[PDB]
Amino acid sequence: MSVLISGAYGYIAKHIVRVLLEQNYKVIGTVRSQDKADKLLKQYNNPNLSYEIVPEIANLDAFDDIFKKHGKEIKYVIHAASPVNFGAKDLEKDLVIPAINGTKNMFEAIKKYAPDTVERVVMTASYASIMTPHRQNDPTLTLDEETWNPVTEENAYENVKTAYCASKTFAEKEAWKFVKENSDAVKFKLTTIHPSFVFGPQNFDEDVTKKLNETCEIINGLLHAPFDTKVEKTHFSQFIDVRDVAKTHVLGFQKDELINQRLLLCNGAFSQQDIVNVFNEDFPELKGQFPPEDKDTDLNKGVTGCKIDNEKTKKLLAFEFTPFHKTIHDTVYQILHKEGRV
Ligand SMILES: NC(=O)c1ccc[n+]([C@@H]2O[C@H](COP(=O)([O-])OP(=O)(O)OC[C@H]3O[C@@H](n4cnc5c(N)ncnc54)[C@H](OP(=O)(O)O)[C@@H]3O)[C@@H](O)[C@H]2O)c1
Repeated sequence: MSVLISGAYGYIAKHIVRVLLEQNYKVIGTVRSQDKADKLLKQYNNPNLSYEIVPEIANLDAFDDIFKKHGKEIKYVIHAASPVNFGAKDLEKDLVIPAINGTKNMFEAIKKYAPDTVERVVMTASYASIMTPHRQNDPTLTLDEETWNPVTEENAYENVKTAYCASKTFAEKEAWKFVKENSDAVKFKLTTIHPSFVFGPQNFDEDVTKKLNETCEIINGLLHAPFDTKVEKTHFSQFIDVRDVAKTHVLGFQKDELINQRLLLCNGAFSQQDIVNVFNEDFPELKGQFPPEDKDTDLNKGVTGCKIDNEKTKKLLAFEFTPFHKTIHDTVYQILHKEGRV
């Protein structure tokens, strides 16, 4: 009854671990270095948490050692290890190759040393593998759990955005491809999770550094921005609270009803200005120390870009997602409070 979570130092994966432990599960995280396999254990301070070193997921057979060792004992797997880099220079090396090869390694590992044992896999695909990047501002497009990013190998490296989305997309295709080809040879049942822009507070207060993980850095940067910086008030994308994501991943391997599902996690359209208004609304005493409040935003006009039909998702999961106002507030409070401003 053990749970392997890959990429366990991750913003999201650290909430997943929190939840796994809350429910008294034996967790095996994977991390890049020993440096980090130490930092985490001290934070969690839990006898059920163990770690295995996987420095590079793209490398040959990257997960085979974990399954020689802990082979008999891993029943559920949460593959959450994929690169997230918005400034990546080597697009194939930095994004696509690890996304794909990391996933083939994880899966081919489960084929080789634990075909019969591993009951469930929960993969962290993305809103990126469902949306059409360049058509986010097109309200005639509706996205649901059967929608795919039509990006092809040939036009995927247009820029860094189209690259990291393609990476999530192609990795996913490989997963499903795998499942269909080997459904007779391996027992596990795949479930993929598709979060949009994940915001929310860092699982540990100490992890509030000068520069956060990629998506929360959006908020962090804005909060420390000089007063008269230009803030984009046009619609940007969808969000979903990290806490909602965590819960969802664990449910992923628990509930029978979530087998073979693509779970689409959005809960609100937002702009940069819409985030900045939460600064000014919830912490009025700090007016002047970040950009100002402006209501005329695409959100308040009623402009939300493309439509999200995630009703099947919401029904299946059962729980209510966290409102934007809460998610931004909690993210912000944690930082300002760590800094001693409130
Ligand atoms: N952030 C979001 O809003 C968002 C939205 C949709 C989906 N996701 C997905 O959620 C998962 C976690 O993302 P995150 O937002 O938590 O970012 P994150 O903090 O970078 O989490 C990713 C973790 O995986 C590790 N990692 C990356 N590449 C690796 C490699 N080649 N080998 C071994 N470990 C590697 C990272 O370690 P290093 O930092 O040491 O590289 C990090 O600890 C990813 O699968 C991502 O695609 C995230």
